[PDB]
Amino acid sequence: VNVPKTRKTYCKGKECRKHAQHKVTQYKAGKASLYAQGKRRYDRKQSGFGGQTKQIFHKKAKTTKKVVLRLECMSCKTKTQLALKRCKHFELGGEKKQKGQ
Amino acid sequence: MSKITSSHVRDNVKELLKYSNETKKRNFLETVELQVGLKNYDPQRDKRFSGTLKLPVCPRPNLSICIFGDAFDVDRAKSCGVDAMSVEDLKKLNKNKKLIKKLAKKYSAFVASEVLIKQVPRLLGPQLSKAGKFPTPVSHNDDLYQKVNDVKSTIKFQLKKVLCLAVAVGNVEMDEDTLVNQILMSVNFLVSLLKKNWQNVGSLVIKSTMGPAYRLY
RNA sequence: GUGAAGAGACAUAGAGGGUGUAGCAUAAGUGGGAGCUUCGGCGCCAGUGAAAUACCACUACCUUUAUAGUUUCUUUACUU
RNA sequence: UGUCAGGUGGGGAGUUUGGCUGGGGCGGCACAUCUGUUAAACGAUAACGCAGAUGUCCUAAGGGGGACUCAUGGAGAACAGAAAUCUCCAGUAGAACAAAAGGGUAAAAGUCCCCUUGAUUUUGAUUUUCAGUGUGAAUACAAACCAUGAAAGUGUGGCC
RNA sequence: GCCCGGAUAGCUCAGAAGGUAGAGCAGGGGAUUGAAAAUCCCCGUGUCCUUGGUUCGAUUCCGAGUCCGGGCACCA
Ligand SMILES: [Zn+2]
Repeated sequence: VNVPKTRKTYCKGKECRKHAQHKVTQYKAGKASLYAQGKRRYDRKQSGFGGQTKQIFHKKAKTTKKVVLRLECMSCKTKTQLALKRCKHFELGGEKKQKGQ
Repeated sequence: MSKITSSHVRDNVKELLKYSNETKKRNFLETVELQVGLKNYDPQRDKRFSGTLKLPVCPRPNLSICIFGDAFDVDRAKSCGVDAMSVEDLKKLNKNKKLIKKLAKKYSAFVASEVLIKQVPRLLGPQLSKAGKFPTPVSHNDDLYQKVNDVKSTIKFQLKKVLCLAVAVGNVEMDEDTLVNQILMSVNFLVSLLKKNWQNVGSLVIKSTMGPAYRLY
């Protein structure tokens, strides 16, 4: 699916708190950081004799993954998140259009 | 030390400007520039940003100005030291490649009115390009006598494809303690682009046209 | 534990190293830039091009080494 | 020789190695879903019954307003021919609407042209499977903020 | 999910830093010989995987994006 790039929409803002222009970039997940509570709980447990003291998923059936759009405002540059249905291809901008050959 | 070597910042200037043997001595007004060496010198994959930041104290290597104003600005320009130009006159300049190079290399400063910022960068653009001397934002209701300071105050900050900048910092006409001051401002705008300036109090010389081996940091 | 001699540098160095094309001519780039110099000469000026040259400086890219600094080390000797 | 780290290691140690199913196994999916029928004129309803679909595609094929009529047939126009483009007459849909099948639609929900982001925000109520639990989808408002049109209105994604 | 390598005429394989688009496989004709082969000569064949970009100019270089073929990682 293709999307327009910039688009008007509601932002919470608190200034503001109305319709305004936005940028559009794609959301990517952050690096695991190595000092969260679950990682520390995992590494403490997994050290001694036993080997893999938890489940390892490898029955991955479905192919795709949902596309998410990071919207960034123009004035105060606050940010929002709007999800999108599952699709294989995704061009964020912007090969219009065409129609009327 | 003492906010980037304040002891030998003005004695550096005092020994250069008022000297014929050390500083040659040209008839036009001798302008001064800086140089600094950071540890942040990477060619980069993203390519360089280039943001033309202004300075309140005036940079200004301004010898000649070739404007493009009409109606209001032709009356104002002819009274001042500058000289006016028409829209049809631009077509005569472009008709041969030689006269475009005269306007590119020497005539550095520019003034273009609100209606004449919709025909300019087509013909000059490719031939000019590397110099980067394009017009300044001006309307019909400006003073022109005052507008000479606005072009003079503004300066380019383009960094691409080489590990150096050279921003001007006053001249013979300006005051002693301004030049430098300006030194605080000039380095601060490099810190705006980069992350690590290396390291607030860094390196300098003073290169005023014939700035000799006086060699700084 | 105790002794000897070959190698990668980081200071920190300027001698240079640059020949497609058009351009007097072997243009790595970037700025200031209309005179330095007793005269000499070379630039501004003019001109060829994507880019202008002297006179001053800063940064790269390559060779050089003669610094007693880091150690990847690498080679042998001495008995407890 | 001691402590820690990287490889090798069925030589040895521990444990698992789906389900439905005209016996099991081999096939198949009837194991989450959807259309028509079997289904006996409210709803409900079985079999490895019958004919078939889904793990997507779309900034337009979403939203609003304005123009205009499609299948096919007949009669005519140089090259032009059963089939190119042009014009008139008849034309209840016999066309088209992203795909399976059924329903629905004609000054349109089809075809073409102009402007845009209701595929937006804050939370609850409610139908369907139903233990009247969840999941998915769908419907009707409140307070906002916008789009479009002269307006009435319509719009909280794809005609269902 | 990581950090690497390769793509070129119908087929197959060079290319190589600075300025080109090429040997072969063939395919088409000439020259030679009493002919039939082998050898000298002259042709036709390109989005250089794909896009914007980068560039005085570039398939290269330079940095993006997708298509082909190989490695060290694995708590929903
Ligand atoms: Zn805002």
